[PDB]
This record gives sequence, C-alpha cells and structure tokens, in this order.
Amino acid sequence: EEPSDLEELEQFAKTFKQRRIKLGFTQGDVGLAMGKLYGNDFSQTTISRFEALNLSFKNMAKLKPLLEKWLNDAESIETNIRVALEKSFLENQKPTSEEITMIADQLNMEKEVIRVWFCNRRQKEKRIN
Amino acid sequence: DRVKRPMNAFMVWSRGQRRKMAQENPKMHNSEISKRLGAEWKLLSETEKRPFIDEAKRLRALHMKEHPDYKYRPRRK
DNA sequence: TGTCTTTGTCATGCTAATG
DNA sequence: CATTAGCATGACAAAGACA
Repeated sequence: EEPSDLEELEQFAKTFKQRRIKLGFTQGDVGLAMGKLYGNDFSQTTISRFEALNLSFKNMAKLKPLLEKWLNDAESIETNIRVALEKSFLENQKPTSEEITMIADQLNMEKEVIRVWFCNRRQKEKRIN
Repeated sequence: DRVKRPMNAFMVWSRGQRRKMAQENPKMHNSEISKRLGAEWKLLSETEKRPFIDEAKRLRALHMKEHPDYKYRPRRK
C-alpha cells in the first residue's frame, strides 16, 4: 500500500483545513485557486466534503494529490424544457438517435445533452428510491 | 453547554455598530436597524471591511483552539 | 417567549457529465 | 452501468423592540 490510508487521509484533511484557515482562505477561495493555479477548479461543496471526509475513500484518494499541490504552494436545463422532457420520457423511455435529434431541435437544445438526459432518466427509473 | 458558531465579520461588526445605532436610535426597532446596517454594511470597501474580516478570522482560529474537535452540524428539516 | 431583521459560512438534494 | 462535480436552498450565529 502506497496511497494514503484512512487515518492518514483524516490527518491530511485536518492539516489542509488548518492551513487554509491560517492563511485566511474560504473553501470557495481554495476551489477557485485550484482552477487558476492548477487547471482544475473545484466547488465550495467539494472542498467542504473533502475537509469533513464526506466522500468515499475512493474519491478522497483522487482529490488528496490535487489538493496537496495547493497546500504546498500556499506555503443547466430550463424548467419548462424539463417538464416537456418528462412528458416525452412518459411516452417513450428509449427514443432513437433520430427521435432524439428531433426532440433536440424541437426544444432547441444540443443533441448530446438530450441523449444524456434520457440516459440519466432511465438510470433514475432503475433506482430503488 | 452547547458551543455556538464563531461570529462572522458582519456579526462582530454589528455587535458594536448595532449598539452605536441603538444609542443614536434607541427607539428604532432592531428589525429596521438590521435593515439599515445591511445597507450601510454593503457600502463599506474591502479595505475598510478587511479589518473586520481578519478579526472574524482570528476569532474563528481562536475559537478553534478552544474546541479543536468542534464541527458545524446543522439540523435538517 | 416568540416574532422579525441583517450578512456570511457550511452541508445537503438533485442534475449533468464522463468512462 | 457506475461514479464524480456543481448549483441553489436551508439552517445558524448575536442583539433588541413588540405582542
């Protein structure tokens, strides 16, 4: 085992939050700096989850290396379109590339966005809750 | 004894400003003063607000020293 | 006591996108 | 099919007059 184990990640989280506060940065500030300095911005939400370890060990492991560069150095779909989309889903759960292309232009929305919406919708329907 | 959250730059700045307005406006209800303070607070510059942000930051670090294991845990409705 | 008011910060739910 | 990131929303801090 080379990557940080759970206890080590908890310590890094502790350290990271201390340094952030000591330096006077908000979680949002850090998320923004990550994009400006390292090319991958993060939201305030992700920084908050990371500092609280409200993420899986798998996700914390991906993020730690990225936030470590910061630490070292510091030292949308429309409401109406949705409803219609839902109506459509009701009619046909799995529209074809052709059906889809139509629906896109019809709604004046990019094709890929629509293809993905139906994919996400079929997935949500398979959920327990 | 429950631990309360650190006061933010506005709450700290209102604690002393709120009393200043009450002495000059002791018959004004906090509901209206709270509105004028917010209006006045939005007019301060960052340099002028900085001294209040740093103090809130210091109160937050010092607050963390008293309870290093404290966690903000809001109640969901 | 609860009502009614302010700004800033943190955590959560739902949505979108990638492999 | 499985998993990650992000936006908008709700809750909480302190102090005071009014019902």
